Amino acid sequence: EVVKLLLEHGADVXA
Amino acid sequence: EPREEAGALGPAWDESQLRSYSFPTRPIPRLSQSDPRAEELIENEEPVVLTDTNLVYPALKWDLEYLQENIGNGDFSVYSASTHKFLYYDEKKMANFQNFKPRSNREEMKFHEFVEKLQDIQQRGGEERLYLQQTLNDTVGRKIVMDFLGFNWNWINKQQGKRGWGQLTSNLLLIGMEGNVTPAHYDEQQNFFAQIKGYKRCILFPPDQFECLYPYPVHHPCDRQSQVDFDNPDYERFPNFQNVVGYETVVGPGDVLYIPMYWWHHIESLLNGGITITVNFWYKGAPTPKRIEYPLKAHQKVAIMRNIEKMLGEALGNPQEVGPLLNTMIKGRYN
Ligand SMILES: O=C(O)CNC(=O)C(=O)O
Ligand SMILES: [Zn+2]
Repeated sequence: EVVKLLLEHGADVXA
Repeated sequence: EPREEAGALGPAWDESQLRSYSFPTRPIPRLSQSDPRAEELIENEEPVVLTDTNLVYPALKWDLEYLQENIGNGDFSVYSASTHKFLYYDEKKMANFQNFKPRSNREEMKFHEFVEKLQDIQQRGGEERLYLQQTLNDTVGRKIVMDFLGFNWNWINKQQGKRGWGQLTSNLLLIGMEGNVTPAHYDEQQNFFAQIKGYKRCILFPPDQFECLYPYPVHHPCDRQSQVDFDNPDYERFPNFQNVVGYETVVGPGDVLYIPMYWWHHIESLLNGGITITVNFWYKGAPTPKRIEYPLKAHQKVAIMRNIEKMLGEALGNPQEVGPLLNTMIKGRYN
């Protein structure tokens, strides 16, 4: 869990 | 070294149209879409400029006259700035840094109004700068729908398949004044950057140069942008900016630049080069693999850092407590 939790990324782009 | 346009039309541009910076760089490879090396690069998430994809071949005829006549009567986001540097900011996040005075305002307008504004500014020899950046949507005219449908979906969909990427999330349409600069930042999506009108200098830095580029805090409105002013680097605050090395290129009409996820990029419209038009293609990155493999890749450590900052934000009940806690954690303990 931990690592998979810490590895997840958002999808933030640009502006 | 500048590329010679077909028909003996001289050099497309020259070095004097490039702004000058303190760091060295090396060229991003320009290759054919059919060259296996270009595939190895994309597979390895390293930048590459593809010269012959025809990704947006129908758009190569776009100019302001054509678009104004065809892009519909929807609303277009247009950014203003009193300088060549368009530092952007997340509006939602402006609550928790009230000592933050913006450098660029956003304004909604009709396309024809944006064209008028450019016309005006040139006529009156003004210095204000505009930059249109608007997601393509339903409200566009029939001719634009046809152009869009004419993009090389066969090619890019295969790329999305081979890389196990997620869905296309959007296409940003970017129309910018000569000399305009988008300062160094990174994006959390894979990007195929398709150049249409004019020339853009792109300087890229790998994820493993996080240490040299000093991003704002995650909760700051300028989250994901470098704090370093490339025109006047403060080496006392940002000492490792002295070790930065860029990958650079100039893209013109027909060129596609693969900007891999998490790679920093600094982008400028050549001085005295006219307006520029780009359309980008943003894909969500492949999923986190079932089995993690150590040592971690640099973009994965950037993922982790972002998450630590986010969680402490929630946990402490206030993002402004994040810094003090982090310093308490390391001082005399890990430094
Ligand atoms: O083209 C520009 O000025 C800026 N574009 C980006 O940062 C991007 O497409 O991710
Ligand atoms: Zn970007």
